[PDB]
Amino acid sequence: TSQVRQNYHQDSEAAINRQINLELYASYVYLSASYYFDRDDVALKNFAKYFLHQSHEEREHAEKLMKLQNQRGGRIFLQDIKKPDRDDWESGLNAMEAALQLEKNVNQSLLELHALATDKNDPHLCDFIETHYLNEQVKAIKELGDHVTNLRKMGAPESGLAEYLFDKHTLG
Amino acid sequence: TSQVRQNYHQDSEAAINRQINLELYASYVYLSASYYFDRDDVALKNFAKYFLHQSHEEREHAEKLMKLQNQRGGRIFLQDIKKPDRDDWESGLNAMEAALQLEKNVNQSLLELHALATDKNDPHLCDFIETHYLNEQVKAIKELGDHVTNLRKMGAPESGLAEYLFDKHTLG
Amino acid sequence: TSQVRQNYHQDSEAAINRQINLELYASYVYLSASYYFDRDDVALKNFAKYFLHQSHEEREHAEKLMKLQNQRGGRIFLQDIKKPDRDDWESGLNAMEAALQLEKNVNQSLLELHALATDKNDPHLCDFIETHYLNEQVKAIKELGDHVTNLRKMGAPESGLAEYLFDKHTLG
Amino acid sequence: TSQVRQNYHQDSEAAINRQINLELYASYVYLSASYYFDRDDVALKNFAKYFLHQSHEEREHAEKLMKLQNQRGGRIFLQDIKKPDRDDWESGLNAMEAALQLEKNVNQSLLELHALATDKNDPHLCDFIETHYLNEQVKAIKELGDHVTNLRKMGAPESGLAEYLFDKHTLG
Ligand SMILES: [Mg+2]
Ligand SMILES: [Mg+2]
Ligand SMILES: [Mg+2]
Ligand SMILES: [Mg+2]
Ligand SMILES: [Mg+2]
Ligand SMILES: [Mg+2]
Ligand SMILES: [Mg+2]
Ligand SMILES: [Mg+2]
Ligand SMILES: [Mg+2]
Ligand SMILES: [Mg+2]
Ligand SMILES: [Mg+2]
Ligand SMILES: [Mg+2]
Ligand SMILES: [Mg+2]
Ligand code: NA
Ligand code: NA
Ligand code: NA
Ligand code: NA
Ligand code: NA
Ligand code: NA
Ligand code: NA
Ligand code: NA
Ligand code: NA
Ligand code: NA
Ligand code: NA
Ligand code: NA
Ligand code: NA
Ligand code: NA
Ligand code: NA
Ligand code: NA
Ligand SMILES: [Pd+2]
Ligand SMILES: [Pd+2]
Ligand SMILES: [Pd+2]
Ligand SMILES: [Pd+2]
Ligand SMILES: [Pd+2]
Repeated sequence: TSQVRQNYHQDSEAAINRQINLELYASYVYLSASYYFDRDDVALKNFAKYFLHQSHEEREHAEKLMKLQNQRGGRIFLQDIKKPDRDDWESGLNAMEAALQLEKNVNQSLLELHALATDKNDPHLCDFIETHYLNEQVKAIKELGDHVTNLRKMGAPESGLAEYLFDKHTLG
Repeated sequence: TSQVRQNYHQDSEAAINRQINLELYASYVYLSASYYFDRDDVALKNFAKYFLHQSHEEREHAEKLMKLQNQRGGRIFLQDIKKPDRDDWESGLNAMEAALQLEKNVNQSLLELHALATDKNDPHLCDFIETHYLNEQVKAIKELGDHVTNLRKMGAPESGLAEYLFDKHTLG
Repeated sequence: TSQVRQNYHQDSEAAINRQINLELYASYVYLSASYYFDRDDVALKNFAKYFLHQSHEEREHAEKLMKLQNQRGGRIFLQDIKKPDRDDWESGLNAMEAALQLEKNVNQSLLELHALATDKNDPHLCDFIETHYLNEQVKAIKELGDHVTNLRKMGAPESGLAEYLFDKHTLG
Repeated sequence: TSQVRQNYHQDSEAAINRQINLELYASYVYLSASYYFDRDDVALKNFAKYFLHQSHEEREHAEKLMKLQNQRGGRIFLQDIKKPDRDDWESGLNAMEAALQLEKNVNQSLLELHALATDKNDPHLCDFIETHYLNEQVKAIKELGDHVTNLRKMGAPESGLAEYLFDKHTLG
């Protein structure tokens, strides 16, 4: 047993390793989406910048969970980072819709993690999830919902003018 | 009844007074350890500085609980601050190991306090403990574990050179 | 065919996608090594910082290859990022030796990539590899060789004092 | 024989004179396109500014090749600069498509020049072409491809609103 370990359930330790993988997976999805918009036949540079920034944020999310695992005396076990579900993201609207679904899936995993921490009476882990993850997810989901709404109302994806102007005025 | 008191159980009030005493006791333990390293036959000035800083932090922890007691309309009842369990702390490694055990004991008391606040449906007290105490304890326990590990790997306590160099490079 | 594509062989396009995966894999290896040294029973913070910096550099290497793929009109195809070969990296010396082998493996892949670009008469791709990758690898391999040599001469891994002092004086 | 000449084939000397003419021709094409957009019945000032900047860059490309010819001991022989193939460039999209084709034609000439320098074992000339010309062409072709894509997706050339807004938001 680690000399620092206290009130840290083996199920919580395992769930944190699963969350680390999911954050790394989300980083990879956003990296894929970013360079789709860097293609010469897509060419929306602020969509590319937006998703690249999101990718780097997810890597930070993963590193903070790795730090937490060691802080509590658990042991990090890494797994393969699966490739994203699409190679071609179709349009600015479709990528925003995919990102919305991704962030809701990550949120559901964090809510299940919080339920486990609550069931195992781990208030430090509960506070960690609430402080660093839950409102971040609520803000991300709201922002992506806003983006999807605007793109739809502007006429995307059929209007290439809509995605061009959204790229300039909202993401620029 | 205090005019400010609301949703503050008498058991919580009593548990806060017990925690105040424990924080003051921890301040006293660290004060004792600090001046052990100021002895002419020990003479590790950065161990002394490190433990003195920890002593002053524990006094701040106690004062914040005294403030909380009054904020919620409870009444502070102080008890004797017991002297530390050792007069002679033996070595830098032994003192670090004692500090690790002390911080884990304080953490266990805070976890029992949080369980009580949860059982009495006191979300303000739960948040107070989480925000100001629980991660502070996790960070302190991790730091002390790190220190113990390094001292052991360097050859302490048998190597006086190890404790000298740790004093200079980690605590300096 | 992409409207920008010129003198860019399909074999080169495929080899660039394989190199993207290898750079991402190297980023993951270094991330794993970094947080091993953040464990409370290892506790070498400058080893952790050094490998984390290397991890972020490899992600930059991968992103630059993704940019190149799009610049030349190829299409990015991502694959799973395999988990590193170790969960436990044993010691500072063993991790440095693993990093040395990793960087030599990445270098060999880049040399095979340059041979392909030479065979397909792609001077832009040759120059890209030479300018941004080949000397970076030579410098990384030399630095890691230097680190391995010093750790061995100091008495690592058996001397925990050696790894402690190397952490402070070379990586700090 | 020039006192500075060393490892500089007469075929390379001739090919450099041909490249000088092609760079000057490209400068002239871009100058023509620039002032088309300055016409009162076209009136897209940022298209005009963009192509004028490209024109001045091509003149710099030509001057650097003239410097190289003298550095290596070859002798500059100038030829007529042919007028561009169009007087009327039709639209912003059509001019961008013409510029894309021009830059790909210049790139093909540079690749043939590099093949000659490789065949004559002239590594200084190879490095000169790679360092100062080949990535410049790849970046120019990618940028023009991006511009063509955006104009097409926005509805150009039939939408005068598309070219107006592209002039303001991408070229402004
Ligand atoms: Mg995340
Ligand atoms: Mg698969
Ligand atoms: Mg918050
Ligand atoms: Mg305290
Ligand atoms: Mg007594
Ligand atoms: Mg907090
Ligand atoms: Mg690399
Ligand atoms: Mg496997
Ligand atoms: Mg070469
Ligand atoms: Mg170089
Ligand atoms: Mg040119
Ligand atoms: Mg004529
Ligand atoms: Mg260059
Ligand atoms: Na435990
Ligand atoms: Na357990
Ligand atoms: Na937040
Ligand atoms: Na908020
Ligand atoms: Na009450
Ligand atoms: Na009560
Ligand atoms: Na804290
Ligand atoms: Na923390
Ligand atoms: Na090609
Ligand atoms: Na091909
Ligand atoms: Na370099
Ligand atoms: Na060098
Ligand atoms: Na010669
Ligand atoms: Na000759
Ligand atoms: Na360049
Ligand atoms: Na570039
Ligand atoms: Pd359980
Ligand atoms: Pd009660
Ligand atoms: Pd030293
Ligand atoms: Pd071939
Ligand atoms: Pd010849």
